[PDB]
Amino acid sequence: ESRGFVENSYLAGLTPTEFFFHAMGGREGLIDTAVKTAETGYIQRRLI
Amino acid sequence: AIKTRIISDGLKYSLATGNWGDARAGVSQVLNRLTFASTLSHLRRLNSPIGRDGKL
Amino acid sequence: DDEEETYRLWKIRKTIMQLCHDRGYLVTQDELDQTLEEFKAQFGDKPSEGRPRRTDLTVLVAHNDDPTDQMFVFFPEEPKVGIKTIKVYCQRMQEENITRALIVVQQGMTPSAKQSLVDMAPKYILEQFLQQELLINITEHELVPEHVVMTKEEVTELLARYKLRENQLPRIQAGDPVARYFGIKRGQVVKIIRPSETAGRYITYRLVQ
DNA sequence: TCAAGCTCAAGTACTTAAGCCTGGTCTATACTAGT
DNA sequence: ACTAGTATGAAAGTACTTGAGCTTGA
Repeated sequence: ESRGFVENSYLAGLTPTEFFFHAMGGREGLIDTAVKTAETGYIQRRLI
Repeated sequence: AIKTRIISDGLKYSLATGNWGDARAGVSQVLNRLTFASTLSHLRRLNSPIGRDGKL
Repeated sequence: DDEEETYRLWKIRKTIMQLCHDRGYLVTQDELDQTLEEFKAQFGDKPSEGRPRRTDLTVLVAHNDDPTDQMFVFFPEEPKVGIKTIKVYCQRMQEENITRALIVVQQGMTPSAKQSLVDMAPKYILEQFLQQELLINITEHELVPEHVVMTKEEVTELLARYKLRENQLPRIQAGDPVARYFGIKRGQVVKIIRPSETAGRYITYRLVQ
């Protein structure tokens, strides 16, 4: 529980430390999605 | 001797435009008045000075 | 070490025999793949100031047809070869009537001698190879497909069938290690047979530039 | 033994960083003749 | 004075050039 394992489910809901660690993982996913776009488009442009 | 435009027009320019100088930009934004939630969320907003489009 | 040196000299000997056979020369069948122990018996198991020293195993081979031309292979004693060392080999070649030769350098050539090798190219052709190039026959590697040098008649047949010019073929470097292996000059089309997972076999062609 | 030439390595400088679209706000200042 | 016109931290990589060192020749 200290290091980010969430033992609750979305039906029960998360405790605030698990909420914040879950928000960290989600922020990592959104950072991936927002940074991926320009580099992939530039690779497509160079290839074409 | 004391001309008033250099001390008032400069404040008015840096608040009206947001170009923070005569440097960086986007410091004074126009307030977002679509929702009272948007108005509150625009008054409680922090900007990291790190520039955009960074791969890190 | 001394066993490591006779192993290294035997592998260079093996790769030069396979290089001469793939280039189209008279290579004797037992010489083309001899045992390390056979090399140690024939030459003497002590490269450290002994019987299988350099210049003992300078391999002279002729061509499989037109047996006049030969590229009697050179092995310098010194690591770093120079001009006053290769002019002795030039003396040994001008004593003969044959124009191709291969030297197997240990360390890198002095670049003045690199320019010097080009400075007799219409007269008599000299290729050079480092020790690390000849500890592995790179044509045996699985990434390297079957390169075959084409005759000039087959090049005319190729360009006349596909109605294209030598400017239009996909090309290959002259300092390409497989091109250096076959010793092809500029303007000499190389057919390349490789297995394709969508047609079975694919023959491409590489003119040399 | 010295000088010259050639090659290699290191340092510095130059070019690019998604696609389309919708809104808004704002646009010089200092001076010096020239009355 | 004064007024309007006039005048000016948290890029990365590749390629080219310069300098230094080593080898050869005289």
